[PDB]
Amino acid sequence: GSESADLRALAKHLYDSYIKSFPLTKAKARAILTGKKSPFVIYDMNSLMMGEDKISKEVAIRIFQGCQFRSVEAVQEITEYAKSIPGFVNLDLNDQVTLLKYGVHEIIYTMLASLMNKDGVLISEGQGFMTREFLKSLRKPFGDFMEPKFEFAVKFNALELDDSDLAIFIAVIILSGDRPGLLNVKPIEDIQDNLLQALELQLKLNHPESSQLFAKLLQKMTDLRQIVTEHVQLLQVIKKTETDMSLHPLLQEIYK
Amino acid sequence: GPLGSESADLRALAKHLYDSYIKSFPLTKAKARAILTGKKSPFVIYDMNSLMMGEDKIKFKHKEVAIRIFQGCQFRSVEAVQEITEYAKSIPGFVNLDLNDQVTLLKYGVHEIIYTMLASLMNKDGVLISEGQGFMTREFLKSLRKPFGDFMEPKFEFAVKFNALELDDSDLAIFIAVIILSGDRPGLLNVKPIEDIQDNLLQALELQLKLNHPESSQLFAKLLQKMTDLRQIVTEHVQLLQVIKKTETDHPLLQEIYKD
Repeated sequence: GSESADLRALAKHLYDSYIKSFPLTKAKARAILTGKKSPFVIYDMNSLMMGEDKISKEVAIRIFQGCQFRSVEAVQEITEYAKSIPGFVNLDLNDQVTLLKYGVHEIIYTMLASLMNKDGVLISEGQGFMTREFLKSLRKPFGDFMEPKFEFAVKFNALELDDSDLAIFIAVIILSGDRPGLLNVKPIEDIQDNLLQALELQLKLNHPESSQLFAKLLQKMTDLRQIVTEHVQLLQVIKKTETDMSLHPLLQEIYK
Repeated sequence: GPLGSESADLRALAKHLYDSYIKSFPLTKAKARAILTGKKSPFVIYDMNSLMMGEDKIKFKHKEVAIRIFQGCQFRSVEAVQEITEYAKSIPGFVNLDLNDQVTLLKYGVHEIIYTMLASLMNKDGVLISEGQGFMTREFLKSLRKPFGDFMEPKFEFAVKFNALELDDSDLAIFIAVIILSGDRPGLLNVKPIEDIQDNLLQALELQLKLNHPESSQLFAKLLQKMTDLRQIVTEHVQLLQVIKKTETDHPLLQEIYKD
């Protein structure tokens, strides 16, 4: 459905569903970040130790393990959101699985930028703030999991998107007909075409002075694919440089 | 100011880019497509024997056959860099950038542009070579021993999907300019002027596609998305170049012309 009212209705539906699925929105994160109960700041080992008390015995490994756990909850929220995208649950079930498998990390890093500024990232449901410099200080390769993600977040956040923009952007990401192993490509591309039309209209109305925002956002798609390629590389380094690390079933499947 | 003038300047920019592209790139997509229909006729290289006969037919100006094909490809890519460099100068704003950023944009843009434009010369079954005088089959390229056999295949896979967008030379002129003006290349000194120029090229491309391909819903978005997949082609290309560098050491001035 392609008329203006249809696209506006889709935009509103997705925002509604996004607020329903994701407890910590960009609105709530930015209110936390700007101070409007201040989050506990983790900037070094001593503050990490206190933070673990105030908010796997090795440090870089412990941080990564809490990251895994949070990515599991994020995968759960994103799946609930995907089911709300019109047409998604009507697709071939194996294609639903593939779209989530290949889409969740791109969405995780998009939404992680909502929680980040140049100095650090909100953690634990907004109760903590881990500094960029602390994460930079971590031993190879763990030190390397977060830094270009901060590079990405700063430029992404300069686009000034709000939650209502992000709701549709994330849907566009999920409905990507180029995922490996998709059986029925066209039904997915049709849905994405309609989501793209809706995103275009949304940015034009919500950011009328932002020239080529639509194109600029689609370009971040590139940044996201690369980020996820880096993440997978870094998982492979971990396989080589660590001992037994338990992995959540969900993450095992997605990484396969 | 006056109504319609924004559209007019964006059309004038598109036209300027097209005429420049015509100047810089002798074998256009229109010309190559005509050749690919097969009615004059290019020499067809479909195996090792016809390759040997095609070196008699087409005199190439660049031993183990996979390595020879690879060397010819290096020669042709260097030629392509000079054509692209010349095209880049006619993109408004480009020559007024920091000289060092000009060099950076070109270093990190050319491969993306080479493989984009190579799709103009490709169908699902092979690729035009030597200024349209030869056609080498995808099957023959696929047959070359590892790692050479998989040099071209991902490029064919990309090209078939890219070609299904049915862009013409007027579209490609603007898309290539957008690629060159990428503000995210490593070591750029002044990002903002590059993005400002790319903004106006993106506006021109969007308008060009809306007018030239009205029945192609969201083609602008779909093209930007490909833009995304060229990057992967290139990264994997660069990965392969590193394999050859280290495992295919089998002279100095040559090495210097091809520093890459």
